[PDB]
Amino acid sequence: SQRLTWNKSPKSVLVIKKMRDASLLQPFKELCTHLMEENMIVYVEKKVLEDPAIASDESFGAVKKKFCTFREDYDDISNQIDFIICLGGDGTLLYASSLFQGSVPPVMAFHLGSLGFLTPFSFENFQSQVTQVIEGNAAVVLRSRLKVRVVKEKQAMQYQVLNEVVIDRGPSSYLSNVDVYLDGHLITTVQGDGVIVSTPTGSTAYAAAAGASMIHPNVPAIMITPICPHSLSFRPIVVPAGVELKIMLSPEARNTAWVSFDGRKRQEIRHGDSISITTSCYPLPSICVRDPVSDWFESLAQCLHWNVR
Amino acid sequence: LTWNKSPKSVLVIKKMRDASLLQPFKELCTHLMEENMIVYVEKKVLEDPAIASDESFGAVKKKFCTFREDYDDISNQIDFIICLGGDGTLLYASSLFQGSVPPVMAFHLGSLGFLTPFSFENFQSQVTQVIEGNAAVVLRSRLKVRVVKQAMQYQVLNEVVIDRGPSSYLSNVDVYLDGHLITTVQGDGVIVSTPTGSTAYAAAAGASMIHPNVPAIMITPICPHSLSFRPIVVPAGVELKIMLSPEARNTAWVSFDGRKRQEIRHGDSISITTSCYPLPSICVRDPVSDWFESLAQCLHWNVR
Amino acid sequence: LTWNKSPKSVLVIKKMRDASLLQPFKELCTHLMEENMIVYVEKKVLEDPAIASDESFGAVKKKFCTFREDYDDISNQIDFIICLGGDGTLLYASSLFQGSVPPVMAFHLGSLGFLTPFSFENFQSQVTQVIEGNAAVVLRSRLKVRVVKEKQAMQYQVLNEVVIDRGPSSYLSNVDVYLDGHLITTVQGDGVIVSTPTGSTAYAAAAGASMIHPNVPAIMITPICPHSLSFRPIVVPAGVELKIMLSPEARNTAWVSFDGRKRQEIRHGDSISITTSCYPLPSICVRDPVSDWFESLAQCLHWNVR
Amino acid sequence: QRLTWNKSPKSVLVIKKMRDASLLQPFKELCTHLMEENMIVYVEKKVLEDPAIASDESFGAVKKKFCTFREDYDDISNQIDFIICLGGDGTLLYASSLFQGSVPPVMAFHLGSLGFLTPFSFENFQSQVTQVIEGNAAVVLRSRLKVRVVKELGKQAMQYQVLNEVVIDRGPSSYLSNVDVYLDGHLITTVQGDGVIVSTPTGSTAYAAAAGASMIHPNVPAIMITPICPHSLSFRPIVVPAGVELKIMLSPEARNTAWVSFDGRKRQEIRHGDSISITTSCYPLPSICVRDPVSDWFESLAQCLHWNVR
Repeated sequence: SQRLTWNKSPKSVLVIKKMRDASLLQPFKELCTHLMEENMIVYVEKKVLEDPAIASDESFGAVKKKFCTFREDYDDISNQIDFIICLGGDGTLLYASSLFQGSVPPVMAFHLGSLGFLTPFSFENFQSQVTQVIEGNAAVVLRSRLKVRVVKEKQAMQYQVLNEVVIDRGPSSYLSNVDVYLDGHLITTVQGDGVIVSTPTGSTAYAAAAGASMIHPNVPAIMITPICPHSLSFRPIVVPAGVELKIMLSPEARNTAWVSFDGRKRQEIRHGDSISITTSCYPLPSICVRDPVSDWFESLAQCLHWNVR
Repeated sequence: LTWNKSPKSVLVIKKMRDASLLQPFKELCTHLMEENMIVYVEKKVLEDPAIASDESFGAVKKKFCTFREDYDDISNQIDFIICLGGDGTLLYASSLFQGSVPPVMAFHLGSLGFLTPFSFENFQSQVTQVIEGNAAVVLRSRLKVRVVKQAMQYQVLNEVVIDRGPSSYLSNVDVYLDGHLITTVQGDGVIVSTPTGSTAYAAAAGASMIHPNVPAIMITPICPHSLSFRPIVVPAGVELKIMLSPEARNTAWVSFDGRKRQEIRHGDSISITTSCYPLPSICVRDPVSDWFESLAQCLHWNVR
Repeated sequence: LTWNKSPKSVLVIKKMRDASLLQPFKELCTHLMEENMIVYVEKKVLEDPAIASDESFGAVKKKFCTFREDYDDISNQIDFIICLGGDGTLLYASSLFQGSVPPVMAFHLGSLGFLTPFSFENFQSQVTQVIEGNAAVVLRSRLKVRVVKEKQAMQYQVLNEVVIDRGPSSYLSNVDVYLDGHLITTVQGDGVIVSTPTGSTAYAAAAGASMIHPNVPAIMITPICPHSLSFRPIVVPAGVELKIMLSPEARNTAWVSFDGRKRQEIRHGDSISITTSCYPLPSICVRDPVSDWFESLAQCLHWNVR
Repeated sequence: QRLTWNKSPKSVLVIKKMRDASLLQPFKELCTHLMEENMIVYVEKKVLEDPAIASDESFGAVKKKFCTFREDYDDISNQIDFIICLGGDGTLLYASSLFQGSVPPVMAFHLGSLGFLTPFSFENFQSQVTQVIEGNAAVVLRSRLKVRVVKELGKQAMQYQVLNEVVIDRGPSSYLSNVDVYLDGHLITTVQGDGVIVSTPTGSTAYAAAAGASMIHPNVPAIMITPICPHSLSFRPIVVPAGVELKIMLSPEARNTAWVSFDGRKRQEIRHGDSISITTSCYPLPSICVRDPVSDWFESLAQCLHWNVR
């Protein structure tokens, strides 16, 4: 229930859209046509700036020539972007979260096909909504993110995920057998298809398919959900956000495991490797249409079919 | 997290009408009155035909300042509470204190339970350690429930359950969250629980185990008519309002912690929030380890 | 499977309470009379003031043969049952016939329902087809339940399920379940449900049971809010004989309901013996058992709908 | 159902996993007892080829008195009359895979965990074997699934008979799977998610149990369909009559292939145009039980699976 307050009037907006999608080509230009008409800097990923349809078109004008390239080189500074506009499904928002590994500017996501969960706004009558979110204030949800450190026995890698982290099997057929520690204490041993460590944002994601309870994104917590546990008594856990999970292979594990962050960058976990999961200090602010509760329940009713008569 | 020092004031709560608790209680009192403590007991406790008739314990029973639930002076005059028995005793102790709750140190004599982490064996050392003020504390949040039909206010530790009660023919109940109709429950009923109640009755309805340090409120349907009514978790700061559906024919029944079951008819509403007076429960070693040990031993969670 | 030889007499059942069923009932009775059929009705609907107080019916109302519940053994008296209303009407019809049940065709006026496949629109063609023996039937198995007190016995027959719970009392139930004299388990919690595959989509579904096609010979045991996390609904062969009784350590009674009608108390020494009845209900399907069952799953309880 | 021998059994087959070492002594003791009981003992060629079984001076006589079990010609000539399995349920699955036709009665022994398909305990095995030789021992006719894969490249068709289940999943790739599931030519649904499991009642306590299915007694004639992590909250496991003919095939709008596994082996890819036909095999596996089908099933359910323990 936090209103979007600007210390200074926003002037630079980063626009992110799913590539290799013709249906998104026409709206995107229009959005930029409005943003240039509003006298604002527009940042576009150079990957799609070179697309033949985007470049070789009559829509060049003063928009394409003024498409400032996004600072994809290293990280530059996140203060160069005031807020982010996403076109497409929740995958676009996940990609935007992956792009910004530090402080994330407020994100205003638009949906063109299904409503989804991370895309509350609708592209119809987008001019009024954009003007309201720029001049006036809008409700935002500070969706927490998971900070993950993978240690190979010692190479270290760091990621930040928004939906979940899935530790499962890969090409192997034997059910995975891993050990989960919480604050240095061996909380449990997961035997079966795998385990999911998710944020409340990811509660309605793939974690929901495994039987986890739907959690409002304003609840500070971390969900542990087993994918097809071997035991009947394994019930999903909800633990405080301040804890530090550590997932390892059991000392008697015959084979390896595979870890995926938001469905991408799937990498193998062997003996001596560890996955440390905490709550990140850089949550993603997602701009809501009316209010967090109403938007969340509307998405539950539409994206899922939660409690339909 | 950690607890401060301990002055000389102890309230002892035990399950009434249970012979097996007679021997430990007095023994505990024998240790409490031994060094510096003042033992408070209920009026009914002194009315037991066996506690008072004990000639050996009669000398100790003289210094048995009776606990009267009169006003806030009782709360200010008690430093911490010792409970003997199952989780029902701790629920009773929570019901006694509708305001600020002194820290609760619960012992178990039979099953381990979730709210009774301590074991009565070698209790002297544990009590002395608690007196020294070196014990972990879990601030279990409680629900403030207002029933409007005349208004009544209740403090709930485990959960509130709305169901058919003595009647039958399951009805329709509308759930309002911050004034917005979010859903309509159809089935055996609904459970609005706190994280401490996650392992309670709410667990039997398919809810998820939630650590008591998570600020949240759980809504869990008891046998919902639809197949997609998955239990939900909402922020602690919200204000639930529960009313009978305007098209409902028969009434419903609401129970707080399994006691004081009362009927809800048309025009009656139930307002549920997060109480600002949480119950502090003393931990054996630490919140996480104690919670997982209780989860493994009581519910046999992930035993295989 | 299919069947033939269903001419002549037909029984009609509808919701006893007055509702919008009056006009469809009158139209159906008129059409059946026009087809030289014999229409049986229960004495309750004849005494209804709305049905009797109209000049439109006249001879049709005068030709309504009354249906004796148990005075006459209705073996060849009824060769066809037509139900109007929801699944409750079909449950009532099952309750009426404690022995062999004639084939039953059910029409729905509100929700589709699992037990009401036919639609009242264009009912003349459907009734003509079912008269000519050109429809497929599903033999829904039923439970034979005997309640033994402490000497008297009862002989209930159930189509959906039998539910054992805490009833009007508030204390949670602690009961014991035996199969063929061997103690299966102890149910602690809100209660237990013993259901037929027909009742799988009923109240048993709300307790987490699996949807079972009514052509599977089986008996489902499903716990209502079990105290243990590992209690999972089970399916046992139809030939077994369940026996449910209060545990000797129980401090309070339980309550048993048969399709939510006879909420009667079960005390110490009372037993409930459940078997698979040898008198199944021959429901009539529109197209075929599989397609009708999956259509009902899609419509009634929105299932795998995306 | 109880064992009824037209003639007194004389030839038995012993099956054990060729990777463990703790089974050598029980295998030797069982073979010596069977030879002493005037019985013919069959083993697979891999058992004879084992460097440890053959290199035993004490066991040399019975090793030379063995009789190798040819994989072929066993269906035409019903030489095997009684099967004994040593090890976990995987040994019984392997024994089922060996016999693609009529299966002789199977008496499974467990050496570690109790399991589900291994009813007997090796302690006092001599008395149990003597009782099962001629005495009326109750058996359970566990139904099996006949699964044929039609692969369009004039299309090669394979055929398998599974005991536990058949699992269609995303395989060693992809993120989600969309597979259309039919029944008697009528499209049931479109499984969209991690995958689907088509299982027998015997497999109800297998992998299918981990996916949320319901425990089914192996005497119930049925086929279970259980979704592995369905994308919809409303997908609930189905139980369909054993006489149906399931047809699973990739959706015409699918982009990536799927993978099918039969009892965790022979994991093969399913592409566009390929179909999987699943029916009841009509060649059930008779598993010999210790006391009684219901009692043994509930004992295994309580011990191995910790079902409703308080």
